[PDB]
Amino acid sequence: PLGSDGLPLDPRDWTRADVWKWLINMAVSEGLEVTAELPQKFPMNGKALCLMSLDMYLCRVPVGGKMLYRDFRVRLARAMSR
Amino acid sequence: LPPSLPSDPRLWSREDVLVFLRFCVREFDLPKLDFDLFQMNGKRLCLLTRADFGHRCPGAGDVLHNVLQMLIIESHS
Repeated sequence: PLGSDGLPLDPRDWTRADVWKWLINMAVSEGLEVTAELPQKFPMNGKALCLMSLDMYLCRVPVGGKMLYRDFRVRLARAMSR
Repeated sequence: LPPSLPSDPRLWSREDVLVFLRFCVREFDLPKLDFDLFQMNGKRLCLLTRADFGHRCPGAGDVLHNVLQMLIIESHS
């Protein structure tokens, strides 16, 4: 079950590939430079992202990291509504 | 994770430590891990600082560290 964007509706089903596509989409959405290094900061899947605190996002992306955290939480929240 | 592994990570053998890491690489879809950097028993694995893990697993060391720390908390809770 995928969303409009090609990404599975439940973030917990995200592979590393999905995580990277989500990061690229977030960069485009937020007007951040689309770079190969952004996804390299997140070599993991959705299960791993669930364990990440805001602090761990900011550590990787100080400029924009909170929007990533915020967006992932929203996706996870609605998903848990199962 | 594997039921063969003892609940308290601090009691893991070297091979238990490797099983845990291999399981983590799969479960979290991490890039190939350099196991030469993790030839140690549970006692020492559990003493690695977040920065230590970071050096041995760039990009996901902090996640692994937190998971391990959580397993310890859990062995008690």
